[PDB]
Amino acid sequence: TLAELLGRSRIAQVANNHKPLTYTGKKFHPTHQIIETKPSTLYRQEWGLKSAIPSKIKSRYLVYNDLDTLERITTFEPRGGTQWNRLRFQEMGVPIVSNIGRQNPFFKKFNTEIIGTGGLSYSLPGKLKVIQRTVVPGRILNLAAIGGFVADVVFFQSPPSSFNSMGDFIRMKTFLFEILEASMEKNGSVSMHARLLE
Amino acid sequence: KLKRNYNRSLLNFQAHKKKLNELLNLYHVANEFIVTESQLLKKIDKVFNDETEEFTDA
Amino acid sequence: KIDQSLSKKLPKGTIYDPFDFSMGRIHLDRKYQDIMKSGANPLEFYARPRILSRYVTSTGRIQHRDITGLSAKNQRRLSKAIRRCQAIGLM
Amino acid sequence: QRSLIDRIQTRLSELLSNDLKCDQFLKDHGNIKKNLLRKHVMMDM
Amino acid sequence: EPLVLSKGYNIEEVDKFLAAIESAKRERAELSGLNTEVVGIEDIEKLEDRREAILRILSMRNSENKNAIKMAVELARKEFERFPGDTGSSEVQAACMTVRI
Amino acid sequence: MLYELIGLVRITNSNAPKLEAKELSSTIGKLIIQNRGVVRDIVPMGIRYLPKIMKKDQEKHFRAYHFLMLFDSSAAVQSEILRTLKKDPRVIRSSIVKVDLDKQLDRASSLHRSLGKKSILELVNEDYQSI
Amino acid sequence: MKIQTNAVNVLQRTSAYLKSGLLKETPAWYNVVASIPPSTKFTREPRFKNPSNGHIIGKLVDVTEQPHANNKGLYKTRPNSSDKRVGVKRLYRPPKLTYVEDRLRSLFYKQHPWELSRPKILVENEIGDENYDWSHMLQIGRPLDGESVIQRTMYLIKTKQYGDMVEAYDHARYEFYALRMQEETEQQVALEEAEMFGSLFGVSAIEHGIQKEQEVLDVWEKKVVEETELMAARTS
Amino acid sequence: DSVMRKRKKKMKKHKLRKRRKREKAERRKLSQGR
RNA sequence: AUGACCCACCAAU
RNA sequence: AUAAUAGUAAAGAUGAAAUAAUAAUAAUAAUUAUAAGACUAAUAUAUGUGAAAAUAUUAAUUAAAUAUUAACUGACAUUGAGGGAUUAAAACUAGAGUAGCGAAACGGAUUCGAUACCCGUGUAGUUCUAGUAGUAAACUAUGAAUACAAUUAUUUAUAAUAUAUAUAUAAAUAAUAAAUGAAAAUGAAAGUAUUCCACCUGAAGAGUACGUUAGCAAUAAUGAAACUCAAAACAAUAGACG
Repeated sequence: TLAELLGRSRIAQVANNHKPLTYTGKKFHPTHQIIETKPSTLYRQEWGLKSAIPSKIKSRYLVYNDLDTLERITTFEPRGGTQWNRLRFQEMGVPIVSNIGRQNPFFKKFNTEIIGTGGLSYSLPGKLKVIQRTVVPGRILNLAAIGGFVADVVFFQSPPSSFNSMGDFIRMKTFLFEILEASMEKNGSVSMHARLLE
Repeated sequence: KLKRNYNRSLLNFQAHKKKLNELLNLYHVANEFIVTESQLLKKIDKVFNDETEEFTDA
Repeated sequence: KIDQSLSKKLPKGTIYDPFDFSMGRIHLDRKYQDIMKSGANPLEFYARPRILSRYVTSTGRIQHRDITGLSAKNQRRLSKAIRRCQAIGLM
Repeated sequence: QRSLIDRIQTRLSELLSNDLKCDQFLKDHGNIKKNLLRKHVMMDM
Repeated sequence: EPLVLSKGYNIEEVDKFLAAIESAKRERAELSGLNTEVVGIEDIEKLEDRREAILRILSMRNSENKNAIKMAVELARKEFERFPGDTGSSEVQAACMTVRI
Repeated sequence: MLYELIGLVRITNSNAPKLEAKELSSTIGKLIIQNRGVVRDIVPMGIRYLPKIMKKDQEKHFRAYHFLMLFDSSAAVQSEILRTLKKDPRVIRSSIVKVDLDKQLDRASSLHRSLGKKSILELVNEDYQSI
Repeated sequence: MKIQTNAVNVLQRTSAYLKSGLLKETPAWYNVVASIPPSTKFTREPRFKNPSNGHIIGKLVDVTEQPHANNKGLYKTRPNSSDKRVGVKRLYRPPKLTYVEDRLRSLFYKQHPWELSRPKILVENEIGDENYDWSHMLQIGRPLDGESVIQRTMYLIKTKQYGDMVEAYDHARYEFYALRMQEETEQQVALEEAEMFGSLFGVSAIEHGIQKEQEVLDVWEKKVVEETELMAARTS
Repeated sequence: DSVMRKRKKKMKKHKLRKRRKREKAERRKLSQGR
């Protein structure tokens, strides 16, 4: 049926969300679903949205909130790229305690609160990749953004010269960190610890 | 006609019972005091004599 | 050492991006930068001159619904409470 | 009073399903004959 | 008249409803494992006033003319009605407009 | 009906700050009572320097002892209370505002109503706990 | 614009010219638009039932069709305001295509925001050849997504393998987790194994994460070279 | 036309001046015992 | 073509 | 305005200047302090509320005004000649008041002249109280009522939902479709229709004269004719002009 067809439509497979496309608010979990397009459609300038995406866009990944709007345009930001952060979590290979997983590994009528890893992890907590993890390089904020995830830098002794070496480019400089671990506060926020090798 | 009468009856009924409930919800218990010369002395003399409530907060 | 207006300091909690680490981003943010607002009869605070002291240009002046942005009813009752508080000794 | 509506309505209404059981009923007492249902049904109570 | 009140509060119902409390208070204690002491009179003095205030706080002499009218329209409707309830009869409507007039 | 009097009384006793305030609180009260009407809740608001120097009887009171009395009386008694107040040299800046109880049989003092509360019977079980 | 006439009336128009002399040879197309006459009615035809929620559009609850005093303990007998407010525009008004599955979609994506972050094939391929046995939360062609979980809960509520919608979805929610859990291990295995079997990698997720980031730093560093300094002269 | 309406203004003002002159004749010997 | 005439300027938000 | 105070020579106003009871009587400015009046910032959109006048400093009393159900009434209405009621600003008659404002007045400017614009005093009045009067571009230049007609966005009222959501209703406001229209444009009316009342029939003369009623009065309503023209009016367009 017309509806049956729409009830399975990829357009509807994507849920609605009017969360701002700027969200200046501190961000922990993603706001919208990125729409992936095969390079073919990109040259064909086809993205499956109500209106074709402008050739100015050269990405294959975009995020949309309004198929189309009064302004006679589709409200989309071609900067949908979470595909990188989450993958880097896999590049980082570290599991989350996830409080206590009674019965079900994530445990929990509706699991709105304590949703779980939040699709940030679907691997057995313990594994041997741990072999001291894989000292993943991170960008020290002062805290160190490792694979798009800030982790508080820890060290045997405070090395001021290391910070002085990068001067004000501490974030610009990237140092390998043996991630101690990460955790998902019920607000879906990951808190982790770094190992400044200095 | 019968259902109409019931509709009018239950309405009047609901209002009066609430009236009664609220009347024995406070008039039954409202300080059980202010209304007499003696009591006023008690409350007023049990106000600034020990506690005082102002904003300013915490 | 460096000036503030040139260095985002995303908290660790968030998700930093390659662009996110840019000046463009800083400018971007700037561009896109309340129990009364919650829904409590703002007039009931006809006295408590403390609560009303808030939505006030600090010059005995209430604010146009461009700042306060409280509900028409909430703002008008808040304004009435302020005016009533002027009558009620305190403020 | 509300009780009346119960049984009163309940059987005339119940008669919805009984164009056969009413047969038992129609007799005891004795279209607008459907209206004849409420007729004597009402009297019972 | 003296002792009149608002929202259907006839003084009697008050006397009888207020009274309910008397029965309840004492009977609440008859059972359980707590004995009877000061409740011999439950401050006749205190209960006497409690009701009293209720009366001042529900006395038309201390309410609003609107409320006295709310009582009146009724009185009239009930003196001019065609049957218990009718409130649309021309005389009922007339009588009602009369009180206000 | 239920009225309220957020009046600001003056003070002169370097010592007792709530001298006059309490003495007036008695006055008003004595009269709210001898006249068919129920006093309800009194909520001493203590002292708060007045935002401006409120000159009363050429005394330029820079501060006053705010206080509140929730009362109930006929218009007249309520009106009359106004007269008493302004005309009481002690009080400095009075005020009686109404508290219609058409919906809630018992209304609390404005303050608690902004504290989240709403009724004395409520505000009483609010403390009832104990026994 | 306004329902025009000189648009779907060309044959009528040409015919006249063709019968008089303004034209000598008929416009070739003449026959085609005769064989296939143009739909001329432009009526705002009415609707009677919602194509989706199966609701009906066109009924009134005559009071007799009711007898239970409303929850508001009250036997209503006289028709109510809205119940007499001629609602004809409603029939023409297109109804909303409400779907409980859409709520489940949002619910799952809210509980699993990373699923939204996960690339989805919104581009629909020949939807015709898509008959999918959904007793399993996996299908050939269709990839893994929260949408699969939704189409899955349907069996558990249609076939009724489980009970209500909430319980049904969860049964598949754990079904999904497993597929995702196994995939996570599979993902690492490729590398670990390939990593321990003659494999060289030009750039990894950490590498794009650093190169692009360091690239950005090029701009910021140069930028503050003007901003901070310009202020010294702007204030000295 | 506003200009046409303004002309009324000039005419009413002119008549007002005449009225002032007529006012002298009014309340005089003509409107009393005659 | 009709067709001898045209007359006013004062200084700021 | 008025003393108190200390302070010194200008003040103040304007395009620029003059003056006045400005200031060597010590001013203005300052800071205190008395008194007298009018008014009511923000909020504040006149959103709204009122029949229209009108109307946002606070409270008190009184009164009207909401939606939705429910009970009733049982066409009881649509609105209306005449009548009645209310009716801005000015004006008026009494009584109090009178700070500021400001007709009149008088003075100083400017100007060719300036009984103006500008500036200084500043009286009737603007305030209240009781009146009187009954007119305004009293204009949305749009009489009231009912049934109906295509969309969108915002207010927003309000029910509902499994409040915080996305929905159903109304209400208003803003863009329009159609339709109407001399066009400008009107847009749920200036559309489609029905009902009732008011009013118009070229321009001048004229809302004049006269008569009559009403008013303390100014005036208000009512409201002709002769004489004289082929004129007179409105929306759209070019163009010249500022």
